[PDB]
Amino acid sequence: GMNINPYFLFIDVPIQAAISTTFPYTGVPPYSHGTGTGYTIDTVIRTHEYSNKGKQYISDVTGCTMVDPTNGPLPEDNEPSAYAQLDCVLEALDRMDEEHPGLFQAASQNAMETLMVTTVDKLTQGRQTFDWTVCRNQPAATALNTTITSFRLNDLNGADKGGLIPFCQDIIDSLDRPEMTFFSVKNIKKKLPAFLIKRIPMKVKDKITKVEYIKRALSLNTMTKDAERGKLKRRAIATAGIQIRGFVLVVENLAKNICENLEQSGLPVGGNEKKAKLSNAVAKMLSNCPPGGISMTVTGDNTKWNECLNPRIFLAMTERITRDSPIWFRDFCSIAPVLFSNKIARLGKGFMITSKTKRLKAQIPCPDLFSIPLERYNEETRAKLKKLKPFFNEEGTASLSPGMMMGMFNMLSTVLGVAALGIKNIGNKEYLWDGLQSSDDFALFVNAKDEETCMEGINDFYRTCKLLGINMSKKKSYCNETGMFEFTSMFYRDGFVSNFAMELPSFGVAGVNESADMAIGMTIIKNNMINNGMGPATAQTAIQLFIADYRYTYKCHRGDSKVEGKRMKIIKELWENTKGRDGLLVADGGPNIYNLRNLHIPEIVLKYNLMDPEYKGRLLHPQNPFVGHLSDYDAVSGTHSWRTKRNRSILNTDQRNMILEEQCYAKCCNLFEACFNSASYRKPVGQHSMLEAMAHRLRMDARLDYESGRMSKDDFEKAMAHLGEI
Amino acid sequence: MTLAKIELLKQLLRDNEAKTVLKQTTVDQYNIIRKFNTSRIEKNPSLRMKWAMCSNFPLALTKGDMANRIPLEYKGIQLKTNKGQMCSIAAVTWWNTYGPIGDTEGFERVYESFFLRKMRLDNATWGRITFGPVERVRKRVLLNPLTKEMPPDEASNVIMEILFPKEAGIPRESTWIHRELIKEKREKLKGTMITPIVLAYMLERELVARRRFLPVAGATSAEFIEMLHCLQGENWRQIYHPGGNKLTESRSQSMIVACRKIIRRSIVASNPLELAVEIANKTVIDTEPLKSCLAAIDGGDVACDIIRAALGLKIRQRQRFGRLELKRISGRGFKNDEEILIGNGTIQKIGIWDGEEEFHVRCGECRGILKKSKMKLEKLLINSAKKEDMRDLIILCMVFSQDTRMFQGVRGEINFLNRAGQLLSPMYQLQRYFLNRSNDLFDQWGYEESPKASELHGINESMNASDYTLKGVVVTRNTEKVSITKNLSLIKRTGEVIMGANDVSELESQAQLMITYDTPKMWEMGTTKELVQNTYQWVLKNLVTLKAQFLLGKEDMFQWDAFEAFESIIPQKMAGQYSGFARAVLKQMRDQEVMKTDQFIKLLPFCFSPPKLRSNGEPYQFLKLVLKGGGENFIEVRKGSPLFSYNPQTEVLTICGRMMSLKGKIEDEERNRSMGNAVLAGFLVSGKYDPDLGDFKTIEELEKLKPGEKANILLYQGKPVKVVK
Amino acid sequence: AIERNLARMSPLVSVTPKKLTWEDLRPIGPHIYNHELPEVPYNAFLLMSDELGLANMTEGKSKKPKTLAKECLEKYSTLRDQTDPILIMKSEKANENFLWKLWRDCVNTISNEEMSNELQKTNYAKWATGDGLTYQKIMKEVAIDDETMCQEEPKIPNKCRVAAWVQTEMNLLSTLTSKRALDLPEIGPDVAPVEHVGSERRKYFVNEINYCKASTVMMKYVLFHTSLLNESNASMGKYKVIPITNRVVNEKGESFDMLYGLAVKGQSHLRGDTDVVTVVTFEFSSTDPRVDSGKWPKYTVFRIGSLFVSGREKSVYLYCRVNGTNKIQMKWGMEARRCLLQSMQQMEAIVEQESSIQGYDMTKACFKGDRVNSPKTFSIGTQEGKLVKGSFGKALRVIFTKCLMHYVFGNAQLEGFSAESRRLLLLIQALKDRKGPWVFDLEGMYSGIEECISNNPWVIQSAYWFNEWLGFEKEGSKVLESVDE
RNA sequence: AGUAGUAACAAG
RNA sequence: GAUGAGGCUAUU
RNA sequence: AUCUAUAAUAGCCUCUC
Ligand SMILES: *O[C@H]1[C@@H](O)[C@H](n2cnc3c(N)ncnc32)O[C@@H]1COP(=O)(O)OP(=O)(O)OP(=O)(O)OC[C@H]1O[C@@H](n2c[n+](C)c3c(=O)[nH]c(N)nc32)[C@H](O)[C@@H]1O
Ligand SMILES: [Mg+2]
Ligand SMILES: [Mg+2]
Repeated sequence: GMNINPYFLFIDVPIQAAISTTFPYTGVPPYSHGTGTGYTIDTVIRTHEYSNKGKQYISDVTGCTMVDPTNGPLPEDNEPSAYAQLDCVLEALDRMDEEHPGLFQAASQNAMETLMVTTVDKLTQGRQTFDWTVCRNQPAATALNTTITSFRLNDLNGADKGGLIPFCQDIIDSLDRPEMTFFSVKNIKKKLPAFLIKRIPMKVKDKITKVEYIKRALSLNTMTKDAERGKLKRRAIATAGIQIRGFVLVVENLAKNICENLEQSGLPVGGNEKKAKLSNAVAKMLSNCPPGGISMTVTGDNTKWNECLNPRIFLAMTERITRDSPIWFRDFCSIAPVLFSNKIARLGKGFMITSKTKRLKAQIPCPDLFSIPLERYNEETRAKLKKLKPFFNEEGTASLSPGMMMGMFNMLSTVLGVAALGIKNIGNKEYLWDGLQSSDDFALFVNAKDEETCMEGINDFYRTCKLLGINMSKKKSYCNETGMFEFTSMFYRDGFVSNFAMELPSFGVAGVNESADMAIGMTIIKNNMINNGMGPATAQTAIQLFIADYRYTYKCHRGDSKVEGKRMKIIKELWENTKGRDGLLVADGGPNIYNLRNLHIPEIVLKYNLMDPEYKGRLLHPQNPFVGHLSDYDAVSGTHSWRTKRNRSILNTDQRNMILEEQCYAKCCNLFEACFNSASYRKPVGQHSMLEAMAHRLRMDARLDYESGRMSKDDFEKAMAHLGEI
Repeated sequence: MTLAKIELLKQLLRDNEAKTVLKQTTVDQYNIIRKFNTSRIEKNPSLRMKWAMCSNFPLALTKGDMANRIPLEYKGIQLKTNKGQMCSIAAVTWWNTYGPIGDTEGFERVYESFFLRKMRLDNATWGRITFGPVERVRKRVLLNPLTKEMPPDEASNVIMEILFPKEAGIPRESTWIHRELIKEKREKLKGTMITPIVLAYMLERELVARRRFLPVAGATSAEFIEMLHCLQGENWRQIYHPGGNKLTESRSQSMIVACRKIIRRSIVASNPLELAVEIANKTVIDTEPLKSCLAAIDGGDVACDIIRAALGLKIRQRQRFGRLELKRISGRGFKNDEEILIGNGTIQKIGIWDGEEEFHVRCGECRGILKKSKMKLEKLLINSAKKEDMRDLIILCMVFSQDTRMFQGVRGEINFLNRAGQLLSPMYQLQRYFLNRSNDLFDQWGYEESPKASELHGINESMNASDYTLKGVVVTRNTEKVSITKNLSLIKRTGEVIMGANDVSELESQAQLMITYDTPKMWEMGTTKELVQNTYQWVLKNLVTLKAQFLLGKEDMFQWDAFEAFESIIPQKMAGQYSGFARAVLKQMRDQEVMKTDQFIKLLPFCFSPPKLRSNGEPYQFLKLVLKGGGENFIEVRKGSPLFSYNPQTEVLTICGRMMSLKGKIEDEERNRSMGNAVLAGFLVSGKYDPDLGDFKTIEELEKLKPGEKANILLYQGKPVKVVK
Repeated sequence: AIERNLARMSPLVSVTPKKLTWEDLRPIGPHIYNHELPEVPYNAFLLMSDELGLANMTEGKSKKPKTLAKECLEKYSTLRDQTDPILIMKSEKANENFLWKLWRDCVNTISNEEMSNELQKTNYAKWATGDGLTYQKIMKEVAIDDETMCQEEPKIPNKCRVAAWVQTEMNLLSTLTSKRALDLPEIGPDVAPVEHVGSERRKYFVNEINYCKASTVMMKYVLFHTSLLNESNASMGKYKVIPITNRVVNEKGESFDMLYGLAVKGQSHLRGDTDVVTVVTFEFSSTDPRVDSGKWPKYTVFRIGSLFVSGREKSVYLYCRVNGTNKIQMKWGMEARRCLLQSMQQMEAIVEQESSIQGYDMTKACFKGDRVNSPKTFSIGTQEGKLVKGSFGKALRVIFTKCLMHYVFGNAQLEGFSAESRRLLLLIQALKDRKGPWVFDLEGMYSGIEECISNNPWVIQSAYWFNEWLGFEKEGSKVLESVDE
């Protein structure tokens, strides 16, 4: 019979025109299970393997094993190499400077000003951050507050000044304190029969030595990344502490300032702006091709990008860039690469050893990895531990002087890649190379007279990148005649083609609330129509599919439907009771009246006229209990803007003391906001205590109320007495 | 409730922990503890929502009288828990169906922007939908219309003044301009019981502007960006007429763009005046005829004046330079690109204007007469007016003149490109740069003795009249009739040409308002790629007839209206040489009986312009024919191109990314025909690539070859061949 | 400095450029052709082409899942009353007695007058749901001392060869049927002409997709995953019978409720997103498992009765299987309808292109043709080694089936294979366009491709299809090597 | 068992 | 147990 | 001529085997 071959579509359609069919994004993304210690150990082993020919020594500050591949022997083969040459990096930076006069100076000046006007609270904008006091992961704000309190314990009050510079000076000084006192979390275990173990955390003072604190401040907490497409094997990510994040900001700002003025940089531009810049660059390269010659595009990615880049090279880069800056700013910018040169990797949760016959399992933590004979580990884990032994610390961590653990200097790496792209020629050979860089991804455009000369130029670029510690991926890189290529997963074929598959995961219900999710879905459909080349029929089908998914997620099927459910009975009663049925929202069993032309109108506004007065009043009740109120202020949003009480109640854990601290902070902040109404809208400023500001504000309010007749004699006297007591 | 707050503060201070937090936490550090959270926020909220909606009571209730109104159960369904009260979505539905009826004034007030959006959509007209190529450019455009627009800092200051005047801080002078507005807002929100943050974000919606990089095609006004998803795609266009009112500036810009396009299309035609009139009479700016728009608006550019003369209107020799209104009096200028050294040391390509010009300059209330020469501001006579307006006009005049001092007066950072690499008008960038730092410009300009005449007095940099004044500026106490000729040149009664087609700028810009042409040949007003695709589609449609005429006829097939439109995107310098080359190639293909359909289709459009052969009588030889706009807009003679490519295996022609089939309109024997007979004029393939001749010859080497001599040619990589004249 | 360092750098450090030729492109994953390896077995969550749905005419009232199953079983009382099993096939580690007892318990619970779909935690139900199989967690010190506690050696997915059932599934799932399963809700009325064009195009597109078997399978998957997630959240510590149900509509407008089988949900205490709940599925089928036994190593099959569809009766078997799923899989199955979009947006785009070339909407011309344009056809497959053409709707159905299989058989192997084969596809496209592609390490790219081909049936079939299409492309290009030469 | 895949769940 | 950067989106 | 300016939270997409 006739057998269907989907690939035969490509016979009638070019691959780029049908690239969306090559992305299996309707399937479940891969997830990681159990421990990530194996991946972390693999990363450490590979990072040390790519630099094992460098200078090995013992750190005098922490006692760790340090490997320095910079200025090391040049590679003799095509394996990944971290032996970047300082002279070549400086030459590339000088070339970049002389192509762009004043770029380094302007970037340094801008970064200095931004740092000078930057506050400590900027460190609260991150995600899960390593907390050294508890040696765990906590929200960035929580970790920052804990660090500030611990510093206050150790006579370090720079954070009170408000600026980031005093706080970073405090971190530097804390690195020198012979002993560190802080608050940590200790668990009390109780036997609850079922027997189960109930954990009650509480705050207790704790003390560590200078060396332990230094190692903790340099530690990186490693975990496993989840929901990553296009990869067969899982990988490990890492997060740094407050000390490192305090200094990474300025280096990233400087690198961004540099990159934004480079025409070969794919960062920070993104989306439509990035597409426009890339198209302009490609057109310029096409027009610049010598007459009668050949232009070739190399689509390339860099292998072991993070493992091979060295923080010492980044320190040299920072020193070169901030040549004409004040000494203090140069030291500030140098701090972060110095910290990364002495980084320590935490190896994770450890491993699990099991008895199959006895049906038992146990988690060996990282400190106790070598407590059991290596024969009890499996083959790969045994080999990895054997190779890890030289770089292992008795406290369960590893020394990782070489490499960048995970994407902390994307902008600086992009600057280095663009500097590599800026050479454009070796030995006056008859070729010219340019291109585009975005972290480890690059597109190299080589113009020459024949294919052989273009290949020679590509080889020269490869060797030059090797000199800078950049290893082009010979397995995943390819080249062709200019006109077709791929960059950052964007496919150019005489123009950038639309990739609708990548947007599919965003077409579901967002998961905020009914009204917010409706708005988000409609706006997603609209933006995919605008940007990702989605047609009107596909857009209408997307509207229908979103409505179906929304009704099934929120159990708000049509009022006239016969679907069953607790909400559905009330939906049916509302449908029966309503005359202007078209004005009912989809969340209330009403019909969907969305089409292409009104994807940008909020649902309530769209149906406002059609609502019956009683239903409209009930839905848009100013005092409805489902939306949080201020305290009784009126809330204009409808009843469908509710919030789910996200109680992260970990099983067998009772936070009878940490929730107490959360509630104390919440009450203090709520009272402050009551005294200062603009605090939520605008960040309050002041180096004085909250108590003093609140007391002065209340005193002024009482005095002005008394003068205006708002407050009588007795109440004014009571207020004055209370304030004086405070 | 000050006393209640004091009592609450005292009760909180009773707690030791709260006391230490309040005493040790600074006002700056509040922003830290405001975010203090004990547990990481759950990830994957879509899965979390799908999971929680299957629970019993996933929603939190606000304790109060309203919450207690909700019954514990309703017809066998438990709406609320019997710590923190929680409810089910059934509770929300019950409230919506039987809950108390409240007032809806707050919602109507807060979301007035969305109601205006809905009204704009509703009071809108929809035109026809057309199917065809659409070239879209990614530009930074405003998303939603705003009656008043200010930068986020100014908007935040205004919002703080309106809603939180007490804790507003320094009265920044930048708020002065908006003071009146603030009062108005404080009038509307005097007795509003809505939470201040919601009102603040309403004000931000009404004031703060959201600008994003989006792909647009001929309509960039915020009223059109709202409907952008419906306006057009990559292969269709939808005519849309938004409701409400449109600004005069948008209409002026749109009519300038329309006139420029009309002139560009018309110049290449025979009798350009008649075609220009015909197109202008059928042009509509959004929903207004172009003629009415020209008559109403008092302004425009050279193209607008030319179109006015063609339509029988009166020319308005007016010009806008951002915040200047310049009316020509006498003199004619010519724009030439030149590399100018800026005071910062960076060289920039700028269009310098030569000649001597006299202008009536207006700015706000300040008026004056400007006498300008090439790269020098000769004189500027001004009358007493507001000081701020006077100095702003002075600096605008100085930057307009492109004087050497002004270029040398730059000391700082100036961005002539955006983050996307797109070019920004250097003149406007310099104007903006010098508007806010006029002190350096005045210092670099110089000073001289103030005039001592009866009515002439100078002004110093100190904002006041004084014995010292900057060079050129002197304070004082004190329509044309033309006929348009065939070539769209305006001449006075004396015959001197004041304007011409060559004076129209070549810049391609996106009209703020949608422009329509109520003619079947509207596609001839499109961009380069659209014109190329339409021309080649037309050639393919009539391919058999064109082939028949070519095989029988000689030159009549080279003249068509489609090729006339195609000629507008070929630069006039190379049009004749391209035509000669293409005609020679086609003639050699026909006469020698070695015909390739793909090359015939590729080269036929270029044979329209009158041929221009070399001084020796032979046509020019080319490797690629360049078209207007972008570096990717070219047609390769030998190999494929981004605009034109051919696949002989599948016999598929790719034009501007669109695939068409030549099956049937092709002879299989053409696959056995060589490409070398259809790439150079007067050259025919002689045999295999002979190494004795040596390396492949270039175009210049080919042109100097004598007749009858061979040469090695590389059609494309891996395919050499030898040709003879 | 750079020049000196490059001068003293060894020549062995090279990018080793190599011009790519058609001959250099060898078939990917040769091991899928050797017969030493077993053919990849069927491992999808539910039956797709072998599904048999018991149809009960409905009056448009969605009464209840348990009630729907009760009515369907009452209509087919002979199958419901079948108490003695006749074993046809048995899984290696399955207990056919326990599986049949669990099936009978499910039937009795569904057919009982009680309104609860709960099953008692009996010995056979406990075995089927894997009750009490988690290892006991002991302290670190005891485990360290205990020398018998060792790290478990990881289990790697095995290597399998091409199986014909994947091709059969692809052929069958892309065919048109007489039943419509999509329940797309309404939208607002059209006002703008673009909206009218979209509605007119949606007519054709949805008519084509809705009538294909893949649409019914997708709807069954979506509904079952929704019900399973709801039951898992609601009933964490209960065994629940979850009927596999769908709702179809005939061409005459009459609606039917289709019962494809019964599912037993084990204890659902899924704290993590990757926590596993066991589901025991008993699905009706007409396929005899003995026709090809290599497809059903994981299924215990009983012959439960017969049905009449024509003059000839067809046997009805019960495929029983122990399976598992997590919250992520359930959530992603609840939103499998997005497959539609991925198929539409592609084909839609093509139509739009034609419109731009013709100056008018070309949906009708592409699907069926008109006076000026003949119907658009795509290379759809092979018949005895010869390329075969098919209609626009056939290609749309094929792409929709491809997306549905991406969902059904999607895992890390498919992701890696898709990425690496996409790189190879770009190289092949460069070859087709005469852009003279060059490579540095082609064997490395091939090894990257083949590292992901272990046991995913879709990945193995994709490798086979890629090899066939690459051979066809080589044959086509052989004619392109003699142009102007 | 099964899911699944370099490590986990199959309740705590 | 779920990180860094960039872009876009919704809300306060 | 949008170059400037831009508080916080959350989501989606892109970027060691
Ligand atoms: O947005 C573009 C254009 O549409 C807009 N513009 C120009 N004129 C108007 C009016 N009248 N109303 C609304 N918008 C208007 O400004 C942008 C100009 O784009 P572009 O076409 O590139 O400008 P041009 O090529 O004309 O050169 P530019 O230096 O930008 O001048 C623009 C404007 O200023 C006049 N002008 C300046 N100078 C120094 C002039 C000069 O020395 N001699 C003459 N004859 N004109 C001078 C231009 O002529 C234009 O009027
Ligand atoms: Mg990469
Ligand atoms: Mg790449």
